[PDB]
Amino acid sequence: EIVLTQSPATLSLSPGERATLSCRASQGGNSLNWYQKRRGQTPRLLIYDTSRRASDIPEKFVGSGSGTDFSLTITKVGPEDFAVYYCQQFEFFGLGTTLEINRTVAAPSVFIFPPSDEQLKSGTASVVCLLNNFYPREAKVQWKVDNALQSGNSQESVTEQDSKDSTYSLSSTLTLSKADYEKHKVYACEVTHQGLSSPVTKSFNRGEC
Amino acid sequence: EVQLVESGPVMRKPGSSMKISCATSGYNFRDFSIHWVRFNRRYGFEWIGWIKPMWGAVNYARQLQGRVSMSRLFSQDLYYPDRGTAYLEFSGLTSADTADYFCVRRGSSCPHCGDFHFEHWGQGTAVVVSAASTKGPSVFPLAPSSKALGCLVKDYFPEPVTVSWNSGALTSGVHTFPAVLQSSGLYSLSSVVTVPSSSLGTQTYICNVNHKPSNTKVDKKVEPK
Amino acid sequence: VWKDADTTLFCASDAKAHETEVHNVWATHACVPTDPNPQEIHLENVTENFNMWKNNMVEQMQEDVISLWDQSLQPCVKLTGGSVIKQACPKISFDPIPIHYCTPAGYVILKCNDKNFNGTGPCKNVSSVQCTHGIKPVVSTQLLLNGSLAEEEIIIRSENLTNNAKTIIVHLNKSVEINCTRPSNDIRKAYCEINGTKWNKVLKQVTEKLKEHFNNKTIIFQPPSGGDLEITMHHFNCRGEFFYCNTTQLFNNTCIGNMKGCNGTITLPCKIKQIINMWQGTGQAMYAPPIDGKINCVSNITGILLTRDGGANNTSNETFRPGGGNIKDNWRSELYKYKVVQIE
Ligand SMILES: *[C@@H]1O[C@H](CO)[C@@H](O)[C@H](O)[C@H]1NC(C)=O
Ligand SMILES: *[C@@H]1O[C@H](CO)[C@@H](O)[C@H](O)[C@H]1NC(C)=O
Ligand SMILES: *[C@@H]1O[C@H](CO)[C@@H](O)[C@H](O)[C@H]1NC(C)=O
Ligand SMILES: *[C@@H]1O[C@H](CO)[C@@H](O)[C@H](O)[C@H]1NC(C)=O
Ligand SMILES: *[C@@H]1O[C@H](CO)[C@@H](O)[C@H](O)[C@H]1NC(C)=O
Ligand SMILES: *[C@@H]1O[C@H](CO)[C@@H](O)[C@H](O)[C@H]1NC(C)=O
Ligand SMILES: *[C@@H]1O[C@H](CO)[C@@H](O)[C@H](O)[C@H]1NC(C)=O
Ligand SMILES: *[C@@H]1O[C@H](CO)[C@@H](O)[C@H](O)[C@H]1NC(C)=O
Ligand SMILES: *[C@@H]1O[C@H](CO)[C@@H](O)[C@H](O)[C@H]1NC(C)=O
Ligand SMILES: *[C@@H]1O[C@H](CO)[C@@H](O)[C@H](O)[C@H]1NC(C)=O
Repeated sequence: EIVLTQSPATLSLSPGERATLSCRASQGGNSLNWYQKRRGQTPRLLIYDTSRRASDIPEKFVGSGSGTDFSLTITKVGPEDFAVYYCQQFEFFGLGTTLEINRTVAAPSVFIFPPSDEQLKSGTASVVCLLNNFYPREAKVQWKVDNALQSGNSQESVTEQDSKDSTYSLSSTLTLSKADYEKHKVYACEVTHQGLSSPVTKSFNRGEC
Repeated sequence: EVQLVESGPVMRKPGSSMKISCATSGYNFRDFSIHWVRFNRRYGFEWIGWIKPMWGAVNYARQLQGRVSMSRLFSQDLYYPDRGTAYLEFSGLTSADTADYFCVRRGSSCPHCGDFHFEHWGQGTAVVVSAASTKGPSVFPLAPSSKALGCLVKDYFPEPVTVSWNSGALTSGVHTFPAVLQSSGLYSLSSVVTVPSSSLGTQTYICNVNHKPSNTKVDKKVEPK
Repeated sequence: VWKDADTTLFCASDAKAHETEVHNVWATHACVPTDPNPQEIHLENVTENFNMWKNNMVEQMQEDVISLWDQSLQPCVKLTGGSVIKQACPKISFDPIPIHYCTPAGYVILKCNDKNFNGTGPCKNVSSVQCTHGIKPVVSTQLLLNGSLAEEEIIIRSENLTNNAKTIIVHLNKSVEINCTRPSNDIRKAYCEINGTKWNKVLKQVTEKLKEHFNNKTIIFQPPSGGDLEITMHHFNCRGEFFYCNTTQLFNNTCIGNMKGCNGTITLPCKIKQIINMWQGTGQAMYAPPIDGKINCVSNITGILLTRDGGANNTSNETFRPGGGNIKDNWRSELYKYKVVQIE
């Protein structure tokens, strides 16, 4: 079979920059295809047979390559050209590459939300922490229950790129039983990030306003 | 133009089977092979197989032998012939068979180009497989601190859930996160909205969570304390 | 000096005016008599590039054999998409004759004389002729009948071997007879006798010759994954009757060489159908019941049509299943070594 590597995965393209990826296929001697896929929508073919544009496609999409390595090129990236990109060789497919809008600063802001009383009457508690923006995506959201660092009992929800301001957002939800929640008092969220001079902690005490 | 249209969303218990159709139009059904591709969520793409509707000849992927069968059917009408639907049968469903399934066809353009240049994609068919059952969500408030506000949509199945505020009057500053699959087999997501801290005693905020599979609609009002 | 070009060819044969047979009647009105003194000019110091997969000669022959079959073979009933066409269906005399294809003035057919020529590469020994050799328009699936053999060794033909959507043509350097019979007394039930000792001997070589093109790994045959009976079985026509034979035994990979006791005569379960799917791509056709007496069609197997079953072959074996389906590929089996060029 044939291996297809799409390294690297993502890069920050300022509106107007040029893209250059690498489809270092295992066994050359063949061609390659390219697909633009805005997630939630269907893939759109762009370049077929190593280097050829498909029907009704703007000439900003440029493809080339030979042997094992291949290259795609976009001239002046548009607002709807930020998506995923995949290459193929016959029955064997690639993994994909993501495009992202740049700048953006470096600092995350942090809201905290205690579980509602209505939910406690069901036997479970959900502590939701809210982050806006925060690039780079390397986060270190640490949960602290009475200064006891928590791990393995929370889950995260990240990307939702807005075309208006190129901002991010992120949720990490802590799930505990009704019992364990009332067992402790202080609940904090430790957001350690590179664009933060010092780790920001937002907290609340159980039962208070 | 050439279009490919597939059947609606599908959820199946593990061990079950599914038959997905794929209506075609805008070209001659006989002249082109139809391949089936599933957009493997966070796995990329895995090619399933093709069918040449001349004799219904098929070639199934080796890593799917004994679980997949394909067939075709030509147009019944005498006034609108040359069309036709293609079909995909999938048996013995488990966990890894949760994906978005597409019917594709090689774009009509060149001769030398091999039979794997998919220019035409169907709208797709989302397919979920678990032991969970259709359930309507509860809606708890993420109340604003007295020192943003939102709604968390928890314990529902299956996808999706759409989120709008005040019947679609407040759209700016709204952040509806993607759903997360809990260990319980049921989904959950979070939706928040940043608003002025002065309008927390004069403005009413309401989140319209919608869940069509369970035919559920909740009107929730988020307030401080 | 010449140039690769395409033009309208004309057919030539030895068809006889008194013959009531289907192919003779067509060739009478459609062809000219065979030239009694064919000449071949060997071009020295001249190489040339061929491609049997892009050959307009193929698309012309296809257009003619369709005409032949539309003129004579007429079903009692036939769908026209949403309606039916009820025509005339008398029993006919059916036995395909050799049909030469020839070039007009200003043009010449170039012939590849390289023995181990696979169909796509360049040739070293090229000659010029005016007409192709005698080619019977035998339509069939899975197996190629009454055709030409390979010059030296078994030759594997394919547009792209790494492409599973490309049908494979196995050109046999040694042919094996297939004796098909419908005895005269359940009147639909026929059979095909084949010398088993000679078949798996040839199929042994086919397996070995195929291992060269796939990194020396094991090679196993499997029954077709699906489709219409015409493609899942050995479909063909003898004496105007449509035969369908089960070829499961023909690919008994267990009995290939090894464990050693698999000799003798093998017979294939066959049936004669009156309701078929037209290879014309025109739909379904209903024919009249068979004719009385012993129907017998002793044919030669000259080639096999395979499609590589391909996916994520993590294991060390390629799976090959029989089945052509594309009758244009039947013509390429004979027209592979010819190319039409325009002179100056
Ligand atoms: C082999 O397949 C490639 C597509 O990957 C195609 O471009 C090429 O023409 C094929 N080779 C030959 C000799 O036709
Ligand atoms: C036929 O020979 C040519 C030239 O040597 C080569 O490029 C091609 O791969 C061969 N094809 C097959 C099917 O062996
Ligand atoms: C030259 O052509 C003859 C007849 O056409 C053929 O048999 C022979 O193999 C060719 N010679 C060489 C050296 O290939
Ligand atoms: C069958 O094959 C033999 C050689 O094995 C040949 O002499 C005969 O002409 C063939 N019959 C045809 C082509 O109809
Ligand atoms: C047919 O070709 C094979 C090699 O492909 C060779 O071993 C065998 O001897 C040939 N058969 C005859 C009868 O020449
Ligand atoms: C073919 O087989 C039939 C019996 O099925 C027999 O009568 C006939 O003589 C055989 N012909 C040849 C050429 O072996
Ligand atoms: C099969 O053919 C072989 C020659 O390869 C011959 O010796 C043998 O007698 C044939 N078998 C039968 C049953 O006629
Ligand atoms: C052919 O025969 C085999 C075994 O005898 C059987 O498994 C297969 O289904 C048959 N094919 C048909 C009836 O199309
Ligand atoms: C394969 O060959 C073996 C050995 O003679 C035989 O027992 C078996 O029936 C064959 N399989 C078939 C004919 O499907
Ligand atoms: C093969 O040729 C023989 C005569 O050479 C003929 O009787 C037989 O019908 C032919 N086979 C087919 C399938 O037409």
